[PDB]
Amino acid sequence: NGLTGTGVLTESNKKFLPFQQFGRDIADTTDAVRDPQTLEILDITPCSFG
Amino acid sequence: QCVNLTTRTQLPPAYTNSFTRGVYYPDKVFRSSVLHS
Amino acid sequence: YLTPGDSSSGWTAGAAAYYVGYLQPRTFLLKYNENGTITDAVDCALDPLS
Ligand SMILES: *[C@@H]1O[C@H](CO)[C@@H](O[C@@H]2O[C@H](CO)[C@@H](O)[C@H](O)[C@H]2NC(C)=O)[C@H](O)[C@H]1NC(C)=O
Ligand SMILES: *[C@@H]1O[C@H](CO)[C@@H](O[C@@H]2O[C@H](CO)[C@@H](O)[C@H](O)[C@H]2NC(C)=O)[C@H](O)[C@H]1NC(C)=O
Ligand SMILES: *[C@@H]1O[C@H](CO)[C@@H](O)[C@H](O)[C@H]1NC(C)=O
Ligand SMILES: *[C@@H]1O[C@H](CO)[C@@H](O)[C@H](O)[C@H]1NC(C)=O
Repeated sequence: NGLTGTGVLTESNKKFLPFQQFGRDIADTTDAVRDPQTLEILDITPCSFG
Repeated sequence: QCVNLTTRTQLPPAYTNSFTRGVYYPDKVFRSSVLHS
Repeated sequence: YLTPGDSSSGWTAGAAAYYVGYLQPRTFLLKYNENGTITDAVDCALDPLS
């Protein structure tokens, strides 16, 4: 939906209210998103680690 | 069709306490397990 | 049929109550549980304890 980024997308267990599209963590980065065509929630995890 | 009603008794106003009422979601972002200021 | 009046004295009220309060600009501390619901809040200007 215009929000760009990089990472790994995985199936999620969070459950958004109908007026919500993005989810943010404590550092205010987007870590969850609702897919605009299948209406399923996805988690976004960074790629570099270790 | 517009009337001025009657048969109404007089009384002073009444007040009450709001016990931590009236909070709303301030954005449309999802947050979980957090304390947000 | 129990409200004779004419049209300005023949009416019964019913039963309801409503309460009115006014908002002001405050700082609150909201608590989101794991499901994403706000379950508690702290009014940061009510007392020194808060
Ligand atoms: C968006 O369009 C896609 C197709 O372009 C729709 O996907 C269909 O979804 C139904 C589920 O009810 C499937 O049975 C179809 O096979 C899907 N089609 C394809 C081509 O995969 C999708 O439903 C549309 N969005 C909405 C909200 O209806
Ligand atoms: C209901 O009561 C009000 C008074 O509380 C009446 O008001 C006046 O209305 C005339 C026009 O008709 C104005 O020129 C006056 O200036 C108003 N005075 C005040 C104090 O409001 C009103 O006419 C009444 N209406 C009915 C249907 O009874
Ligand atoms: C609310 O304000 C009015 C103003 O006079 C006062 O009389 C009343 O006691 C107040 N109520 C409370 C619960 O403080
Ligand atoms: C949400 O959390 C409540 C307890 O705070 C729990 O009872 C409920 O099952 C949870 N909802 C689910 C199952 O996602």
